[PDB]
Amino acid sequence: ARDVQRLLVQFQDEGGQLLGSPFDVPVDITPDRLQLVCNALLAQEDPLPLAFFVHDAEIVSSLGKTLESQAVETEKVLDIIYQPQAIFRV
Amino acid sequence: PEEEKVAAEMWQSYLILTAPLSQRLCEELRLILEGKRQYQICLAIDDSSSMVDNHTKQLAFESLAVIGNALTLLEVGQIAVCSFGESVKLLHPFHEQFSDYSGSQILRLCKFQQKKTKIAQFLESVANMFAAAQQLSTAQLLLVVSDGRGLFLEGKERVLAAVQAARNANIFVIFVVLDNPSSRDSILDIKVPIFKGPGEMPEIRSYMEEFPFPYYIILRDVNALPETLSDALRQWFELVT
Ligand SMILES: [Mg+2]
Repeated sequence: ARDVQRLLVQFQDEGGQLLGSPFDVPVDITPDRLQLVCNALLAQEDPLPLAFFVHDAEIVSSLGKTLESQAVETEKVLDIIYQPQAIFRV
Repeated sequence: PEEEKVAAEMWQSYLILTAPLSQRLCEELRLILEGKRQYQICLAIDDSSSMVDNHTKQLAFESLAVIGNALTLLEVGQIAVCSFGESVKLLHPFHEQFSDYSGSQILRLCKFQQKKTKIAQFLESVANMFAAAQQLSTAQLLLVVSDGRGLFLEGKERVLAAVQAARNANIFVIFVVLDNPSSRDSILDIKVPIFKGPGEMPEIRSYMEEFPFPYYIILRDVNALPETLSDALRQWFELVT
């Protein structure tokens, strides 16, 4: 319906373990929506809060915003690294 | 430049493997076709680097050898070959005859190193090429040989309109989806999320549910190409009559 960029994405651990199969995703996807897709793939009773990184740069507002600061090879499947958010002291 | 010998030798090795398949395809198409007009067929090769990532390079060359020679054996008409990716290249014109030397030339010029897969740009350009040849003389057929992945970088709305514009121009399009069984993920396993509502769980559909081409075949093994593609061409022939 829109002419925003879409591309293939693959979720994986910090340790490199892939999660699910690749996903076609609009480039303006938010970390909040990435969390919802990740909750589906993990299928846990209570989903952990997650942070998302592409090439060691965190996705804060949108995937497209983070990619604007990188020289990415668009033909390849983009790997997205997820990690649980920190728990702070006391 | 003289090292066209390398390309010619490579094409000859493809002809050795694909010769029986091309005859089976010719015969099966002949049986279907009897059941004065002239045919114009364009073969489009995806020259983007994802073909190397998805290991669909061999399937692409094998398919071109099978299809291009079967159409030549069948004496259907004029064959054009195009490559697309970052730009559109006409590798073989309609009015020139398609021979083994033509196949060697396509082999040398397709290195699958292009950094984009602009399928919408390709479709918008071929309409001018088809329309110019319709008036030079007919049923027109476009066969897209591609991995069918990463097709939405230009925007989904633009890609869908480009497919619709080819149909409105009376061009019949069949997408030949190359799917190597050795690859980690099949194109049937790629998924797409659909969101609705704040914080609500998204619906997980298959990526092929939004494939912008309604007429397609899935090719895992070139040995299945004669039986699968000839069955698919039934729809084109019936629409022409
Ligand atoms: Mg590609």
